[PDB]
Amino acid sequence: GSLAFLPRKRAARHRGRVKSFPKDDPKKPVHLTAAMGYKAGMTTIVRDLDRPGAKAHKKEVVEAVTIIDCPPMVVVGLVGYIETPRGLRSLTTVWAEHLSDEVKRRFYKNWYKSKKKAFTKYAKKYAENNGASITRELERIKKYCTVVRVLAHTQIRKTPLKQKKAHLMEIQINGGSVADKVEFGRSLFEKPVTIDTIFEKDEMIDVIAVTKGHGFVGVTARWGTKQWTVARAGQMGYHHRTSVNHKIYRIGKGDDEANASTETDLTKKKITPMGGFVRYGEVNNDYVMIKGSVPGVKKRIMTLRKSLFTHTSRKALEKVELKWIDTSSEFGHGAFQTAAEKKQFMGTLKKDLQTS
Amino acid sequence: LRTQKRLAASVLGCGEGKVWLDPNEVSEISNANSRQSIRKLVADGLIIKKPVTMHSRS
Amino acid sequence: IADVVAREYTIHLHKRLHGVTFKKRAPRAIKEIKKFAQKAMGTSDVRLDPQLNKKVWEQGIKGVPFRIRVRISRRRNDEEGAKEKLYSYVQAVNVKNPKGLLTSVVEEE
RNA sequence: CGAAAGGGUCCUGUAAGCAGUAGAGUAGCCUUGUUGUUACGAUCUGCUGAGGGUAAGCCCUCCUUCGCCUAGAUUUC
RNA sequence: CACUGUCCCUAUCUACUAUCUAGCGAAACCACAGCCAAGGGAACGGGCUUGGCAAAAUCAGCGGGGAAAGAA
RNA sequence: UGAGCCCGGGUCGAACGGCCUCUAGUGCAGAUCUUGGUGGUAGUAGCAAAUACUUCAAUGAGAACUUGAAGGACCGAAGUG
RNA sequence: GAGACCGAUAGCGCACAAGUAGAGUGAUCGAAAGAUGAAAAGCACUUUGAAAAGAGGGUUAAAUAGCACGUGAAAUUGUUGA
Repeated sequence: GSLAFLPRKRAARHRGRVKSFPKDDPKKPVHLTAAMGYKAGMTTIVRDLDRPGAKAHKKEVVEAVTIIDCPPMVVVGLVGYIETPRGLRSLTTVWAEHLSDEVKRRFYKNWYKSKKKAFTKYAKKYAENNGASITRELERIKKYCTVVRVLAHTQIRKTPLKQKKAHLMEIQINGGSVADKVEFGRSLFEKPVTIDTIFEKDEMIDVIAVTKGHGFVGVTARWGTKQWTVARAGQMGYHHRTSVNHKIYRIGKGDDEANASTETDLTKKKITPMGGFVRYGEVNNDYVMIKGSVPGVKKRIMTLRKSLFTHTSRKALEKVELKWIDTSSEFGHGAFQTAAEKKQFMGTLKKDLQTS
Repeated sequence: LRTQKRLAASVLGCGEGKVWLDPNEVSEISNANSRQSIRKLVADGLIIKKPVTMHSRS
Repeated sequence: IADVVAREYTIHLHKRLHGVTFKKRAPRAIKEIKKFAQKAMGTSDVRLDPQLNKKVWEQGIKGVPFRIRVRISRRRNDEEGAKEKLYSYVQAVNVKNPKGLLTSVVEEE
């Protein structure tokens, strides 16, 4: 196997970290650089290809795409960083008032019996003098910090998971003076940010998650055979992987009610498969359609971030046009996209006649 | 009640698989230690010999 | 809310005996019924009817029915210095089909 | 939150029973049968894409029903 | 001439173990010990030199070391 | 100097020592020593095959492997008689 | 009748219900094992426990002599103290 992923141990945290934000220049406009979502599953699409030089040019190609459910992240914080000879140091974290109970669940291991007193005194310094402690801490970021980040969390009630604990993550602001991005961060407090605003269609993005765990296995499957370099048994899976150059094929709204409808098939249907996603449920929010395979199991939190470098391929500058999206049953050999055309194909059944 | 199961087999002339003891009268069976005390409980209905199993030839 | 209450339930043993070794399904179904009445009535002292044990073992050791329908009766254990003050008795009931039947409380009167 | 139920989605392939001289064939009645009757009867057809199963690592629940819940032990600046 | 996991190239399923618990419960073996590298004339280190280093207590795998020709 | 000698404190209960000579089965770390006892290994290796057990009640301080009854299996007259 | 002998791993294999127990088809081979106290006065009675036993109380000069019994080393072990 590769010696680059040599410490084949379990990932230290379930969420998995970005480890590198894009290099920042002040001439760019102010923008965020990452987001979070939940893995729903995969489907099948047909894309009308426009690849000059390809054998499938101006033809129909069937591709596998991955659906990531993206409820709108809520911005709750702002973290400033300074440059050091020892590295990079966090100087000041500024939160907001009216923190939701979802992110408050994150700072507790037993929420059901706690007194829920987190950030109770922090809510009082917003009205202590006039907010002097809050404004002082922001001015400390403006005059001393070299780059600032945004604390945003996802909501689990919009997602069909039995979890109630939100996922809290730091997202870097790029493209501007430190004064400009701080005024973004304070203005963005208590506000939902959609995936329509962070990313866009036809864009390579970077996907970060923890892979599927397989427990203790031997050298037959852990290494792929017939000190560190010697193939030895141990843990396979639950490793942190950063994947590169995955195209955003679609960004659904969730309100639209015709998410799986294209300009060529005029069927008013959504992205959720007929019968539901297996072991996930229904996607009722914004979703991101990612081409190809993507790490992590279903229901797992997905971290999407911008590409670090300017792209060097025509695959990134390709406009994607979808002809149709599969919506048939994941639970078997489904030959029906919607409920309506199954009853149209089948005809009247016995239970339908007895009920009516 | 192993002694009573063995003695009832000799009194009734069958095997121990056909001797049936009353589940609700275990205290009365326990006091029966003679072949005359068991012959009491056979007549009273507390110890009963089961019939032959059905062996339908049809 | 009463200590003495009798209700009738349906146990989906098909989902509780999925993938089990064939020679342990009838013994495990007994333990899953005991685990069912312990959770549904809060009583660790659970007694099963001998005729309920007949219903479980009706089709052999590997032929437990998918759905059994029973009545669980919480009664007061009087005894003399008992470890627990309540117990649940479980009996199989006679129905045409153990499907489509909701959980219901049966009135003694 | 849990157990059932309902609906959905899949898997198999048309349940038990009832009925039609469609029905090869097997037999009793009286007498010539050119259209004689009376019973049983494999098989076929219909009720019946019915019936069964369905999360155990599938999905949803409009008062779908029933139940549970501010437990109790230890440790800590 | 026909088939075949022999192989390309491997995947999957079952039972008993391996795992954990209750009870019961040995033996082999044992100077003292167990991280490496260079040097330690007698091609001989594990204890010396001088470097790399070096942080309690533990649970599972392994197949390396703690083993080996003798010279006409 | 040393092999050793002497005293204090605790335990214990019936005999013992200094000095000069006499006498010997007289001084131990080794003998893959002899006999006896005790460790680490170690609460570790392990506690098989003969398909298989389950429910209620009784006895009892205590019941998977004790009994009664009821289910599920077996020997199958060349028997597990 | 005695000894410049030995003193329970010694002295006969045997200080003891020792040529016993045990082993071998058999000829034969063949152990280990002494000591409360002057006197059993060898715990009356009470209490906990199913019992074994434990705690009070008592016997004795001594239970730091409980018939796992005089004195009670070392290996090895436990608790407390550093």
